[PDB]
Amino acid sequence: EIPVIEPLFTKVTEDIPGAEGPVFDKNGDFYIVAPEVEVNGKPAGEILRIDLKTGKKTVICKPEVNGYGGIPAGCQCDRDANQLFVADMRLGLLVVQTDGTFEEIAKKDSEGRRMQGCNECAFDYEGNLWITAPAGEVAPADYTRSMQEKFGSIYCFTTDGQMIQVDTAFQFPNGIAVRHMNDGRPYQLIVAETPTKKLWSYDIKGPAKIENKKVWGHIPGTHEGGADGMDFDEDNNLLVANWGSSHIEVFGPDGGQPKMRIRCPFEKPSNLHFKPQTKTIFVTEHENNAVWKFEWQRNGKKQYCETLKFGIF
Ligand SMILES: [Ca+2]
Ligand SMILES: [Ca+2]
Repeated sequence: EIPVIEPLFTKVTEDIPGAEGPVFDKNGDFYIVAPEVEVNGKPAGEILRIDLKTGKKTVICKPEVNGYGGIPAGCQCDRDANQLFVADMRLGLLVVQTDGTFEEIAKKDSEGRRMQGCNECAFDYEGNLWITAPAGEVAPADYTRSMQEKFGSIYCFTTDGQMIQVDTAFQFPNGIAVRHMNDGRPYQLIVAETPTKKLWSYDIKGPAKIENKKVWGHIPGTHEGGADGMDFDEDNNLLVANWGSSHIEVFGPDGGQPKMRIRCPFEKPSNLHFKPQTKTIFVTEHENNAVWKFEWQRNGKKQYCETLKFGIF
């Protein structure tokens, strides 16, 4: 039987519709996105900064392009500039400044196709951004999602600014993570396909170059939902939020079946993020639409924004 641990969870903040994309910037500030905020039945998603002391929220950005509101769902902090890359289910990929100003990255990919709505993104150490796109075409196109049909795609936004679709035909690709070698070279891309209860992997051969698609891991449960967000700890164990299972699964470097499970005091864990240089993990969940934190067994794997461009070692 898979061992299960029940760490102490401390509530940080609440009342954040669809609480997602937890992220820390280069200054140590904490942000979260609220993709499910609606005004008059239309999308009006928000990007928020949270004060870790009081738990008070501040809306820094409410993305909108030509009257079309966004559904921000995933975040990554850049390294060479303190700015956030945000995956939006309606607007695609956005780059957001801490002052609240934002820019739409692309309306079409490298092959001239309309961009699809995105949900999550992950930087590899070379600066390439891997993105999951479970939604259909971005606004003004009618909103649709690949929960039932297989039209979700995977993109790679390269360092030289190219938006390349690297694969498609996924039934709601969601969480994504990059496994790196000890020397820092990116070598494995892990992608969650939510409803199918599978984690897929690819070997990374270079920027926007992936091959050897394989079923990497299996998510437990027959409940509606599945793997949502994920991140690696310093030993390369992959922690995966299993939405609807009340647990966060822990996979070893080689995948397969979970080697441990973390029971949460809520049914819908969605995403998570480690606070830099600590064992503290912040988790967002959709039962109470809140953010919690708990202590893991070790520090998290450094995010791209924590690495040095001009380092020696
Ligand atoms: Ca997600
Ligand atoms: Ca994360």
